[PDB]
Amino acid sequence: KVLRDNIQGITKPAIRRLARRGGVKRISGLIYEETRGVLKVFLENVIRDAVTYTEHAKRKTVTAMDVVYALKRQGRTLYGFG
Amino acid sequence: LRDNIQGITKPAIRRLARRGGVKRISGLIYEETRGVLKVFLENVIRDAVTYTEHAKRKTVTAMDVVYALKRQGRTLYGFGG
Amino acid sequence: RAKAKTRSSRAGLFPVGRVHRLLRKGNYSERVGAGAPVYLAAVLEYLTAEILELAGNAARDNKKTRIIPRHLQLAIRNDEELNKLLGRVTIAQGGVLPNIQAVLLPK
Amino acid sequence: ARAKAKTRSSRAGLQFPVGRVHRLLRKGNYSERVGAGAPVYLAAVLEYLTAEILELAGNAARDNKKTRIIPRHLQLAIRNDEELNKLLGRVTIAQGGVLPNIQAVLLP
Amino acid sequence: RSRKESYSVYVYKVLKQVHPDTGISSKAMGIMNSFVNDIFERIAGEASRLAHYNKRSTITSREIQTAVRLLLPGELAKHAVSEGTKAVTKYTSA
Amino acid sequence: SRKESYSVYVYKVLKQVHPDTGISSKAMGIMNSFVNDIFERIAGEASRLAHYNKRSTITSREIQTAVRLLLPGELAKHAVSEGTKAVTKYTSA
Amino acid sequence: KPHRYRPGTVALREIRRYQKSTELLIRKLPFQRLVREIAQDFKTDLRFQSSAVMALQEASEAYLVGLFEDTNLAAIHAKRVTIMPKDIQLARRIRGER
Amino acid sequence: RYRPGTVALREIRRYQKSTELLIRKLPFQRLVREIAQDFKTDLRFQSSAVMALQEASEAYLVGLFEDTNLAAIHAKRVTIMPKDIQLARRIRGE
DNA sequence: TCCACACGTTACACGACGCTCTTCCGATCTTGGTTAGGGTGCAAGCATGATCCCTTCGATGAATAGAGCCGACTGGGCATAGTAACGCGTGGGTTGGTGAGGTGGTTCACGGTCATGCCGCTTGGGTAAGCAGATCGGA
DNA sequence: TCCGATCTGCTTACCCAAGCGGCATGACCGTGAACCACCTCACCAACCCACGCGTTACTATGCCCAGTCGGCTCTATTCATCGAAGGGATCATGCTTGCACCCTAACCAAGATCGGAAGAGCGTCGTGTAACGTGTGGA
Repeated sequence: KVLRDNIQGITKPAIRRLARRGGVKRISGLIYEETRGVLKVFLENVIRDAVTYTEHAKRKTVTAMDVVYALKRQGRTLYGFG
Repeated sequence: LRDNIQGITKPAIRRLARRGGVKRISGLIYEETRGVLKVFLENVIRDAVTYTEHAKRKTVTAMDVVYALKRQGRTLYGFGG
Repeated sequence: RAKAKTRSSRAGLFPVGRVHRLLRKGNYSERVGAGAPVYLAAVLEYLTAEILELAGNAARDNKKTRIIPRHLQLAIRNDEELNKLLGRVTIAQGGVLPNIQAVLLPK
Repeated sequence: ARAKAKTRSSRAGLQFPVGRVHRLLRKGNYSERVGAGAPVYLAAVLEYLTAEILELAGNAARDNKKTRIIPRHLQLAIRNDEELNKLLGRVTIAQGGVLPNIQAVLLP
Repeated sequence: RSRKESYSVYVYKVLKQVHPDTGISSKAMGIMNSFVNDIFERIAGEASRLAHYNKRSTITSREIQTAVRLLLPGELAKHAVSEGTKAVTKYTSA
Repeated sequence: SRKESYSVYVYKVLKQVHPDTGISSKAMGIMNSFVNDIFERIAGEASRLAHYNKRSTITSREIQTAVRLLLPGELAKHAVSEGTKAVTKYTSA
Repeated sequence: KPHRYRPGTVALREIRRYQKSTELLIRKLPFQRLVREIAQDFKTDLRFQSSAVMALQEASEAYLVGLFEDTNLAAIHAKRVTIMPKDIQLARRIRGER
Repeated sequence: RYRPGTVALREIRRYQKSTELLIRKLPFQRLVREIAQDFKTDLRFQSSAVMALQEASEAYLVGLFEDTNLAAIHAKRVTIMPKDIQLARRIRGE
């Protein structure tokens, strides 16, 4: 299973919901692609750190604690998963 | 020592902004900036003093200030190591 | 031997033996004194009691007798000291706080 | 010590001290034990980073017709390299000045 | 089949001391455990750095008190310092 | 006291790269501060990595993974290559 | 003669609704597939714990919500209520992420 | 007589090319000693400590002014205002 | 022209060498558990299209206040000397934290099991937005 | 007459509140047991405390001129208002696909067991590094 072009799965309504939770009243139509790119960059960084943490342990499954450690490295601690 | 905050004169703020790439300056940003500056100091110095009070010292050494700055995520290179 | 009362009861507190063991096998110092575990356990217990009291108050204001992540987020972000302490912390299923900028409100 | 003392820094072909790094790793309280290849790797990485910064600083100093690296040249070298700037992003270099960047909007 | 120690027994005794008629969900339990572990790590690291900067090889009550003063802001630091001092005094009183 | 610093090693590296370029005392102090900061960063990350896997020894693997985590992009790749070269030259007598 | 709400009202209602709630806003399966695709450039045939993908989604949504808050503030600073890519770029520039 | 802005750019170029301190030594030293009077009375300061404090404060102020100018340009202006400083400090994390 | 740097020289202390001893790491095997993939149903949230409003951008003009120039003035920095507050080192004592061996108390885990807190669903009402209609200030 | 506000008076979606399943979800008992915190004696080394001494931080004095402070001009910049148009909001339809849920087989994480390599720790020592002194050249 090779996956391709799944960044478009972060649909326009999902970005609208995220903005509404952020307290946004109006949304420019060209901000969805920018938000998708920002999300892709953030996910790339966090997932790369998580994969590094996983492969240091000679593992093949990315656990939740690897993601927690990666997020702690980024400076954004996450509470709820360990 | 009384009211030494006004020692950060308007030309000093202008020079700091010029180094920051600021072309024009509103007249009300001086009395604001000073306050901000004081707040910054009111943090860093405090931590420095704590680092002194733990060591049973009186003089605030440069390493106390370096550690205080490193605490707040602003590392300073050149002073004390 | 003796009756062997725990240190967590001698100090009147949270575990003191477990905190001491973590301080030892956490590679923080070559030696760990006998006042470090007690002080650290007391501080942790105070912080936990504060955050739990605020979360329970939020739950009571929400008419629910069970603290959930949303209540913890509300308690943490509604206080100033806790929001300064845990500003850089994400809470799973905690949501955000209902604030809206005054400009967006209808005229 | 019947045999001649061959420093471990010469064995690895480095300039930075591996013995000093090993002692710092041991007495710095990072773990119960430290491997033999950890000081060597750390010294090699430190030497590479120092060589990179010094090469860029020397280039900056030569660009300014100077034959002596000063903190200003170090700041110029750090800020002009994307990787080094990202690495040393939070640090401030004493007497390093500021990169001469003026926003194009303010220009006439 | 492995012991998983956590601060779940102790943040429920504290909860029953503070609010004797209020439970707590499993997700909130995990969040509380994460918070306690994070604060423990922060205080312990600050105390370790304080002991290393002074060329010391012990973590006494002074290092923990200074760490609490450094991290906890405002009235939280004062109250936590008072609580820790009171607990230490009770411990050395018996 | 006998205070230790990386001044002599930084000077050796500078003479290796730039044969006829000096370095100021303040610049050398800044270089020493940078070296100490990076040393402490990599050592702390290696310690955290070793503790996460319930290990007890910082071997070269922990240092390499800490280098991969800290240094960005091509810096990490080149530092990993240089460290591997040095460690594989050290174990061969 | 249908009843049509004036623009900006349903937006405010949705703001209140999505700030009063705590659930995840991105669909779970598309985000999981996106995460798995992103993790393909770092290691082949990787496996993901369900909790790992859930934590990634929580962190991503929290980061995006904070970024949208900063973007809304930067847009209101420019005397506008419509948030544009300029506001996102400015928010990420001031925060220190670009 | 240069038009308003011609000398401002010259000052910007001069103060970005140079690297010396911009706040005077003595007023800043008095400010630091006055601020440190609410934390510990009869407190002495090293010269290097005051110098380091001045470098840190000026670097922070220059970075803040860069962010403030970015915010002011974002709002279709060249004159930076206290609202720009407040927005920069809010977005940064203060 | 000069004051910060790059060549000596000493001397001492700490990294290297050798050996012991204990303790992790790699190879190997075994076993449960835990994802990836596949399959079906469905319903609801997404995509698309119509309609239309009101936000933002460009133009224009007032107004305003900050930049530039200039005269007065005055305190920061440099030079000098003086004095003691205190930081660092040193030596002797000391006390308390580690280590090892038992030994029961704490705590985690698996299984109900049981109130039971909360959610889904339905019903009902408070509520504020929205558009058509009557009226009212002056012109 | 007349025009834009200004109530005012229905409609009308929307959300919050209350009550009845009904359920899955914490709290707790019940073992059960594996763990590890507590008790006690040796001990030795990190720490404490008094004393010495030399940095070095603070103080006072003199001055002088480059920096600062205040005012005057005025012009570039900022702010207020208008038009508008098109970019985005809102809503109705159709349907794609994510969500619910069960099987499987592969695959991998975790635990046990040699057993051999590897790191701490002991004692010696002899180079490397820092600490100082002094010429000398880069800014």
